[PDB]
Amino acid sequence: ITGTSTVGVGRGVLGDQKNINTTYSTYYYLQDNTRGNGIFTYDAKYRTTLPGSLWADADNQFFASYDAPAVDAHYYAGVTYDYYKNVHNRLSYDGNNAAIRSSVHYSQGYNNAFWNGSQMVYGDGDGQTFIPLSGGIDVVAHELTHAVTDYTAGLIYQNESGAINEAISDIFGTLVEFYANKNPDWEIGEDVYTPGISGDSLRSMSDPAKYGDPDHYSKRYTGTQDNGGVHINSGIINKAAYLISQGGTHYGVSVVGIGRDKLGKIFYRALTQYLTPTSNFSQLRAAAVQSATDLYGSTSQEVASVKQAFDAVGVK
Ligand SMILES: CC(C)C[C@H](NP(=O)(O)CNC(=O)OCc1ccccc1)C(=O)NCCCN
Ligand SMILES: [Ca+2]
Ligand SMILES: [Ca+2]
Ligand SMILES: [Ca+2]
Ligand SMILES: [Ca+2]
Ligand SMILES: [Zn+2]
Repeated sequence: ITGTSTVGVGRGVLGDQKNINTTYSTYYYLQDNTRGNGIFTYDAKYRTTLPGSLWADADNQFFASYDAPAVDAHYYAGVTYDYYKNVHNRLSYDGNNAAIRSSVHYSQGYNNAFWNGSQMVYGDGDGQTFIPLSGGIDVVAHELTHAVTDYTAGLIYQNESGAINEAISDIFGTLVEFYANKNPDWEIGEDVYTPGISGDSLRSMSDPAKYGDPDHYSKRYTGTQDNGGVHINSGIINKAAYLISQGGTHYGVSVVGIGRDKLGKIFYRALTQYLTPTSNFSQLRAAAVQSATDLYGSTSQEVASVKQAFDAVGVK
């Protein structure tokens, strides 16, 4: 909407106060004009028709329980925008400052979030398995990263290409979580998962097997559930990424860690310069090796560590 840029205040899903960029024109709207061609947050009103209505508020204060998922979807989309721009020189998901749109309060009891080809969508959860999913910065960044992937490598959402697609979203979701630097970890979704159980998460990148996901190619799933295991076999790549950054010895193979920033540079370059819609795990290894070679040199520790990490998870 046309209006003037304003700054509102509210509380997110976890009860934390934050400022949010809004737009005033009769109402205050969740429309942040400070980033690209805007970040826009919508109310889906417990229904499944998208996007719903651009979020309107009478007083620019967002402290109602119903407001909390919108506050966080809007704010964390801004953080994710900032990460891609400041760290990777990428302007929004399409590289040309496309408007970023999210809808919250999608459906009833909806234990998921997704990119629908055009926008992000967040359930409220059922209160037992999930609370409103925009409360997780790693979740928000996971969803926006699906848009980045779709505009770049275009990884098809099934089998190995789809597991790479998933891992890319978990990797950058985690790197955004570290960028914001509030309780960062290598776990996925911990801030919104199972409010009655402490210390768990939906997936672990440091130890995928903690939740039954493979940490070695010899343990890959090859059935048909979950689009051929896209959220399962992602553990193999998540583990490789974790090892590149943090190091370790895994199934007897030692990996020298090179840190998160270099992990992010290598995988961003692989995603945007070398991967294609049908890339498999072996082709990802080659893409990451070439990316590290471009950035750091063929004789570098960074290249050597990429090779050891993929060796450690059984990907040649
Ligand atoms: C990070 C977690 C919290 C959420 C994540 N959701 P996602 O991967 O983005 C689910 N996207 C998905 O299916 O895209 C396919 C698709 C394409 C076009 C239109 C619609 C959909 C996930 O890991 N879901 C697994 C189940 C959670 N109960
Ligand atoms: Ca209000
Ligand atoms: Ca965390
Ligand atoms: Ca996390
Ligand atoms: Ca929990
Ligand atoms: Zn995903």
